[PDB]
Amino acid sequence: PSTNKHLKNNFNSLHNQMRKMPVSHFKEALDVPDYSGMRQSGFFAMSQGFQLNNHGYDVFIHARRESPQSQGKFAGDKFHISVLRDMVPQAFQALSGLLFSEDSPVDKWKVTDMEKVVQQARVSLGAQFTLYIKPDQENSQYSASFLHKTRQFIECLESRLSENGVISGQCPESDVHPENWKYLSYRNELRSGRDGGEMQRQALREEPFYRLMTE
Repeated sequence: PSTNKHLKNNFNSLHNQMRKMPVSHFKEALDVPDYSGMRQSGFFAMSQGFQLNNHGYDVFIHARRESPQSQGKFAGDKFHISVLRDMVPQAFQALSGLLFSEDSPVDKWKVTDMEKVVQQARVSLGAQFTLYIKPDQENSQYSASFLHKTRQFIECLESRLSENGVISGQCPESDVHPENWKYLSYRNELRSGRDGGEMQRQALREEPFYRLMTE
């Protein structure tokens, strides 16, 4: 059973299992680079077990856990965080403790390097952070506990940004999000494109992963 099919077949059950779990705690990493430090990554740097680099092919600074915590194969689920462009450094500082946390469910993420930007309004005026999520089990299926941890993490990011006074940016038309998410948005890259549209958004709202994160 594919990752997506497994979620679809067990939706209500997973949904009910998640509802009984306790608050997820994320120990915040203190010795972490600030936005400027991230840009200093170059060809290689390490921090809190995350390999860092910003050497060149794209407009982002990359972060990947050396010892991954999710053993399944990537199934396309990813999030974006949109804030005012000039607030990216502040937003990064507000979220670094969580992004580098030894308890974070995100093994891989990226943030736009504002100095490398050309005319990519999509990831500069919005969607400046990208979070990759992958099934935790070796069999590539999501466990209810991991889904809960992931939803709790995303809600933690939302709380942290609001608590720091960050203002939302331009949400990518390729993504979908409930009214209560002011900065976060979602899309599955295996079943959607970076080019938004009402058709795509209506299709994304039925993704079982998205439904488990919002309903």
